[PDB]
Amino acid sequence: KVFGRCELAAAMKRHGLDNYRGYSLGNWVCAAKFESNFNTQATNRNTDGSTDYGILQINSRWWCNDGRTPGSRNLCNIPCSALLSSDITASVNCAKKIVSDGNGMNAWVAWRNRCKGTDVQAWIRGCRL
Ligand SMILES: CC(=O)N[C@@H]1[C@@H](O)[C@H](O)[C@@H](CO)O[C@@H]1O
Repeated sequence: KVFGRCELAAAMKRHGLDNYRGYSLGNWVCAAKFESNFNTQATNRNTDGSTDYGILQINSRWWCNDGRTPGSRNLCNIPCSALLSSDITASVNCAKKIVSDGNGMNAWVAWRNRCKGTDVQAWIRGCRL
């Protein structure tokens, strides 16, 4: 799919993300524009060979099943391609957990620099929720 600004982000609050586990509502949609640019089908492999998947940019190395990453933990227990499709109804049970890791956003790279020290509510702003 291709999501709009106010249209790609109303479903997180549909998936337990409002102020979930220490992270506030303004702190989320920013990074989505920073990892696959509001696009779910944007997947990319890394120099490190762990293919990242989805708008989320998750590597096949630590989190999912692609078969080209051996010794991969695959803790999420879901085929990597189980996210990218138009319905992401389940894609978040893993991200909802990737934070309890005690690293939280430590996994995501874009935010820590592009959304860190930012005006996060400036992203959640103008939209009715
Ligand atoms: C630049 C890029 O996409 N790198 C990814 C990052 O998105 C992801 O959070 C990380 C998890 O360990 O795998 C890679 O570092």
